[PDB]
Amino acid sequence: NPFASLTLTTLIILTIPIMMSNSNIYKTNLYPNYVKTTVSYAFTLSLVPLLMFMHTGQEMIISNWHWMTLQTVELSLSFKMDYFSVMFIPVALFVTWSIMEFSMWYMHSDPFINRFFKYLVLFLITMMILVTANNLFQLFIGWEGVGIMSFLLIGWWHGRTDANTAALQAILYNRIGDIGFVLSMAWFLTHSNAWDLQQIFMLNNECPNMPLIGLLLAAAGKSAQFGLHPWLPSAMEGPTPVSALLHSSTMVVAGVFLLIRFYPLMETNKLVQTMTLCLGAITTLFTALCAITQNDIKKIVAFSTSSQLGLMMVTIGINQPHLAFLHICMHAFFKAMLFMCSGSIIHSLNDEQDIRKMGGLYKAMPFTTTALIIGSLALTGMPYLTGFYSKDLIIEAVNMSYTNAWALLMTLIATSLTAAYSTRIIFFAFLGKPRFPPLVLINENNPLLINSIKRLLIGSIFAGFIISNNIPPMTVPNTTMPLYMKMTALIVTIMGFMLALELNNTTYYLKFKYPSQTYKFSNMLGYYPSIMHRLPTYHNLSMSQKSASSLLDLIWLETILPKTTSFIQMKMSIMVSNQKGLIKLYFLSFLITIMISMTLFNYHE
Amino acid sequence: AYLTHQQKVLRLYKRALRHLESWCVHRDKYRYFACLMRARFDEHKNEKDMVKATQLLRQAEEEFWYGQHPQPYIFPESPGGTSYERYECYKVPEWCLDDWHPSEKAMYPDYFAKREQWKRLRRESWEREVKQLQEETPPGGPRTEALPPARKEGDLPPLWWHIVTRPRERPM
Amino acid sequence: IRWTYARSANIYPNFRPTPKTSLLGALFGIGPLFFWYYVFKTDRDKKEKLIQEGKLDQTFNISY
Amino acid sequence: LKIIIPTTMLLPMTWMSKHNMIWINATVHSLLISLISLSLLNQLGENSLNFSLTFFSDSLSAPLLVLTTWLLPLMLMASQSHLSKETTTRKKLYITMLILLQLFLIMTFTATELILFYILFEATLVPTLIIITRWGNQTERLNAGLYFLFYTLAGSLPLLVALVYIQNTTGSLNFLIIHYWSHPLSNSWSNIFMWLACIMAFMVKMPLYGLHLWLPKAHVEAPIAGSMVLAAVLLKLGGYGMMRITTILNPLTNYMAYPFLMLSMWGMIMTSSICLRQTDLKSLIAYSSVSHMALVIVAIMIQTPWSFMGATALMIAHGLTSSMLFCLANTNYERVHSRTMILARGLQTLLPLMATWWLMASLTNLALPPSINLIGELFIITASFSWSNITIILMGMNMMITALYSLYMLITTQRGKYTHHINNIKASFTRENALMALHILPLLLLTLNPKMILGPLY
Amino acid sequence: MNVLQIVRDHWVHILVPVGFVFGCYLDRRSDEKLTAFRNKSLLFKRELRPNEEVTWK
Amino acid sequence: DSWDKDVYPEPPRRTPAPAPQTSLPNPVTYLTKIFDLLVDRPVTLAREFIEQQHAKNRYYYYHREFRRVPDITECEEKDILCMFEAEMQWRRDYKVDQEIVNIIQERLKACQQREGESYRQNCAKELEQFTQVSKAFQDRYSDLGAHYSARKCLAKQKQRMLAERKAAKEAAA
Amino acid sequence: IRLQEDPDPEDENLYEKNPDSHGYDKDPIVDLWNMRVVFFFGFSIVLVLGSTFVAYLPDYRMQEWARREAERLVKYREANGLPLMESNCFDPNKIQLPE
Ligand SMILES: CCCCCCCCCCCCCCCCCC(=O)OC[C@H](COP(=O)(O)OCCN)OC(=O)CCCCCCCCCCCCCCCCC
Repeated sequence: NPFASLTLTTLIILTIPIMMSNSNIYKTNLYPNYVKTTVSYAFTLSLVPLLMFMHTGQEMIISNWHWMTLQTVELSLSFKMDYFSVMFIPVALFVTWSIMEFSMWYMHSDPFINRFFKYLVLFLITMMILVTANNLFQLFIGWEGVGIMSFLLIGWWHGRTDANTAALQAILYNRIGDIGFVLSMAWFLTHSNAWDLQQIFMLNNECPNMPLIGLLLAAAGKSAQFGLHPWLPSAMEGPTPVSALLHSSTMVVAGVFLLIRFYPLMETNKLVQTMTLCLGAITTLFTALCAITQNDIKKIVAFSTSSQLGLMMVTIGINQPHLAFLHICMHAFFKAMLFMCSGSIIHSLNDEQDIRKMGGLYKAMPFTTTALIIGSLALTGMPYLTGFYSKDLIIEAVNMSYTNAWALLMTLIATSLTAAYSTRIIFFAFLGKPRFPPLVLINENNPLLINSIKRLLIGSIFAGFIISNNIPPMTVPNTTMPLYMKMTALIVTIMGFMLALELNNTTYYLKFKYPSQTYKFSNMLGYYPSIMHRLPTYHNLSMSQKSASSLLDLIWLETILPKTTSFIQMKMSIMVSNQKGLIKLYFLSFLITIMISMTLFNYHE
Repeated sequence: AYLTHQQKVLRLYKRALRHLESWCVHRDKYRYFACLMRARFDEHKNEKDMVKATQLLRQAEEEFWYGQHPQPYIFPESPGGTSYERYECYKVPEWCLDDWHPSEKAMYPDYFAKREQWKRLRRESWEREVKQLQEETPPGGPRTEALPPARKEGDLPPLWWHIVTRPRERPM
Repeated sequence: IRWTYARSANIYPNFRPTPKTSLLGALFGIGPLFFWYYVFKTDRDKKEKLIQEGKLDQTFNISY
Repeated sequence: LKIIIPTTMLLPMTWMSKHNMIWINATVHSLLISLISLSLLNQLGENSLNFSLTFFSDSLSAPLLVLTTWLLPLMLMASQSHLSKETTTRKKLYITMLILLQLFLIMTFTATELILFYILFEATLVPTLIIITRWGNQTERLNAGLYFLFYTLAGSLPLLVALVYIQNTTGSLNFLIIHYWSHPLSNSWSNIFMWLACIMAFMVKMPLYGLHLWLPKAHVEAPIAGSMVLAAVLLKLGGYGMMRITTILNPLTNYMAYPFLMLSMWGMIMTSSICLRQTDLKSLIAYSSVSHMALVIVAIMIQTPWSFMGATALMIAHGLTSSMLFCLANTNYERVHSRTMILARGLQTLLPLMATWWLMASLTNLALPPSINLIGELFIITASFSWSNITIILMGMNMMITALYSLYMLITTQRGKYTHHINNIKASFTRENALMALHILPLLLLTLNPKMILGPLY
Repeated sequence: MNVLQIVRDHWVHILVPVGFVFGCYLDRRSDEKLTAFRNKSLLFKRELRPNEEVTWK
Repeated sequence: DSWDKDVYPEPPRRTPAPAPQTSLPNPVTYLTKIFDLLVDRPVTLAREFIEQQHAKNRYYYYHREFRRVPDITECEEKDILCMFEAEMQWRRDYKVDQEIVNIIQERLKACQQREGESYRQNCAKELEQFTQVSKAFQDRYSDLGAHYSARKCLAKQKQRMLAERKAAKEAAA
Repeated sequence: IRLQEDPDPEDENLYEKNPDSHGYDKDPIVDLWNMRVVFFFGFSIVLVLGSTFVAYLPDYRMQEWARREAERLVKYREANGLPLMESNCFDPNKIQLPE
């Protein structure tokens, strides 16, 4: 009985700050603190549904208000309380509340801080009704509200045209993904004759070829997988809290959240899983490959996010939906720390964000030092931490299954690279010598930072256990396996630590570095942004003018029908009016008209 | 107008070792290869022959394009930096001020009173500076974008308002 | 102002019906229209052929 | 019937009123007549609302008239930017044309006879070319009138010959009578041309890829009042016609639809792609209107229940937003005295509220959920997908471009860095901001219960 | 305030409201001419109550 | 209750007895009791105040029954008079049948979630009911197009009868 | 002279006479009244009271009527065991089967 009311309030009470903002009663200053309290109180409100869940396990559907009685179709406002929904809510509110604390630290000179916090809340609503959506239309409501707000959020400072370019690029790649979303809606409404998710599961589409690939394409959009990946690394162009919240822990994982919510239908078709293993594999290799040799402080970790996304959707690839949801909570915990920690050192280091000028901050900023090391260790899978309970359990699961041959080697090799850039980011940014500008203004003693990092810090240390034990067993436990690949989830990260450490040390060895061809490949993001953002965009839009606008509309279409008939009347209307005026010529013509009438054509005859 | 033989090598050096800093990262590593870059730069100082000197430009640039960092390092405030034209969101031109409502300009009376005086200086010095300009322009307009200074006392340097009243680099 | 005229109004005053414009106009004009005609008609007759003896499944396809 | 007499009654209203009260008196009574019009969505079930021998209403017309009756106040305050300096008689005659325009559109939708519909359908032209040519701004507004009218009559006139032919054959063309006394259309060669004549008239006032040269040649140069009314309701006159005339054009519609819906299908990607490469701001909405208008061409052609609902939903929603982007075009054009896109940039740092209206306008035209643009467009996709599975790759690829040019205008005009030499933009009056508000609020607050908008098939 | 003036200025807004009441009259004036099947539809054949005399007007 | 538990049937609900074997206090028991004794009671007092006020005056509404009229089949050809009434009943039946499939869908909608992980078994009968409802609905109004009518539905009805009778005749031999 | 022509007048921005202008006309008091009248006869009545006019509209295409006389019709059938909706809308016994 309580379950319906408490979770619904967690949605409703999240929107009052938006309406108060429109009321303009807030006299600035207090508004960001007012927003934080609402989100924090939303989190505390969101607990008691979660503690309810493990006690019994009840999962409800809260279809409340009827929208369309569209013949046999019954569109209504429907929220599905399920394990994926009721558990992701406090995790989502936890990260967004702590970073709401962080946003005041970083942006204190921003004159539009109130608009920023309002934007953060408005996204939270659009994501909230996405994660808890029972009918597909509400999923699109979240699917599109979140994408639009990215365009507003990472395009915060309109300012530099590169920010708008990232805004146009991010929405365009997201625009490509939802083409499959619309395809799935058309297929479900036509064949399954419904849009609510649970009815589609009931009707048992045992051969859902077209809807599933469209759903896979939709996930490829928001999760920034191959084809549609480069919008994630370019999304760093906005404020770091935007990049720390939206597309590091919350938005990008929402694409993966679509496939898991459709898992009861997905596993029926064996073929649809082969590209999920295919897509997630190569994405992990490529995104980690770029992160190895990148330099921007946010580029390294942003690529790590996409590499993580490829890893977790590989799991739902090999019949591991719930384990993907297990990763959805751990990854949102420590990855926010890594971005928030980078945001902290950016602000202290006179907004400098290139590892070549970091270094020596291990002792200058110890609190951020401790957070990143144990944050990265969770990211690398330190046993009995938040990361290990998901990542290494996943590796133990994927390698032991009927899957594509090499497809188990990215998640093996990428994990080695996953640990590799973690060592590089630790070595360059914090270890080494202090290569930063001589004037030191660094400081992290503000309590707003210390509490913000600490809130997820005990999370990034102790969450792993407090989700692993309480949740009911919903996957088959891997019990008997060989020793080598059961430990390989931990071994692989060891040479990831080892080889990268030696390679990072090569910078200490005093000898010039030759530019390798493979190094050049990794520095340009693997050449994808250089080409795909130059050739296809130029050719299609050049056609929009040379062929589309100038050739057809302005020339051809307007010269075929209208101007031809205009000229046809024009061409010989001249001598229709141009007559010499001689009575001879007029009356001679009257002669011919007489003869043609009664002799040649002979109307009489 | 001209990037003569002097500046070309000066710019070439600037982009050369800045890329080297992007390569060596570590200060001790950078300093060794910087002085080698410097020592190898002036080992052929006495190269009176300009044809060889222009030739020495050729082996300076083509391997610079090969040797440049594929991820070149740029400071935030300079072209390509992470903070270029970041604060244009806040830089509003000065002319928007007079549109403020009587309540809005009574909000800050002293600044508007001083702003009015600033408007005065432009008004009765404009005709002086354009006249000063005209009598010193060469025939067929100016042959160089550089502006002449204030010839005599009192008159402000010609065409001065916007370059002086330019919005601050850190407006907020 | 010159750029606006050149890209908006001047195209036809200086247009010439040279042969090249005809192939470009035909290829980018009725070309794709007939190409989509081949694709769409083929599926439509194929779909109509399949349903008329009932191979296509419409057990729950009612919301047409 | 209770709408028409007050609508005519505004004719003495504006023509007599005091020199300075003509706009005040006209604005209020246009606002009050939205009352009696608002009682037209008030509707029975499947049976249409027939309240007179010659006038009738249904769930397809009902959204249309309440759009037009609502619309006229929008062009009233819209014209209160550049009609101030004109003489009183010219100012009064501008209202005369707008009020005369209302009297026509308010009567075509209620017409229960095909010819009476057609008589008033093409009668709306006469008020238009007065607006475009007399009160136009640029030079080629003269060529605008010829392009607009000649395109319309070249298709409308064969429809008149078709209508009287149906009059002689079956006996009557009352919209109910033809529905109840339906007759399948044989595949005879003569019926093909009769079908083509019946449809072509509504096609030309439904910008099709090739029959759309008057779309950029009329909307761009028309006055602000004429621009929205020509784009919000006038384009919909064919939309009402095709939804009604298709009742007597079956089964010939399905076989004959391939040359037409496909041309709309391919051109709707092309026309949207045109907006990606544009130099004139007002040309964006004109071409964007063509792509959006051509979307419902497919919907009506399929004659699918879902398609008709989506067509009506997009029909009104597109008209509301396309009018809005024309208001935002006017304010920027008035301040800068030019229609070039790239001239006025970085306007958001000067007019923050106007940027928000620009944001809402382009984002609604983007057709996000739950906005009426999306639900109208989504219903078309589902109906088209049922007709053919490949339809998603085309009409979906339109949504590709649709999001692009919608944000392109927002970025290059509002976002970015302001151009320094423009010293003309003042703070926006309460007029345009209220004008934008009166455009955006009815669209948003209709989203909660849009079942007045889906149509009779709902 | 000079009732004759205030009416010479504000009497204009009379003939649009009466235009509305003019319309509903001819709306209502048109109905009774159109009625030819009062209680004659087979789907509504309600017996005419003794107190009343007309099904609808 | 307000509805009927035969057209909106609800399977009987079985909830286990709370048997906390552990000694540490159960938190969930605490949240419900504070919830019930701090929020559930005040809204109940507000509701009972509403109900007694709603019982002060009692206005009623009733059901609009429509008597049967001849359909378009027995309707005379070209006879507009009875055609309008025949068309009216046909579309009103369309609305009724549209609600019938809505009721089955809602029954089907509730069944799957209520059965949860075992939705394949205790909802098979619900799936069968939806299958024949959907199949018969396609035999009824479907594919007629945007301008559907009683005559067009009768046309499809005749088309099925000619096809099925001919097929049965040749198959029987 | 080429052609005797008045120069193009400048844009008389409405704020310069009255900074409290409303962009509706030149006269101040009518400008104030113009804002009041369109805001009141607009936003107030047609937008709010117009909303509840059609939001609280009576049963639209008798939607409630259709739902509530659907449970009774379905209840009749399965009680006697015959299907809750037939596959033949019009009755099949009386329809004339051609030849
Ligand atoms: C039902 C009958 C309706 C018609 C008769 C009654 C009309 C009045 C209705 C109530 C109005 C309440 C508010 C009145 C404010 C009056 C302010 C005023 O006197 O303004 C006058 C002025 C024009 O100049 P002047 O008249 O010379 O006065 C100033 C001299 N220095 O400045 C001005 O701005 C002139 C006035 C502008 C217009 C004001 C609104 C007129 C219309 C009001 C009714 C609209 C609705 C009608 C239908 C209602 C029922 C549906």
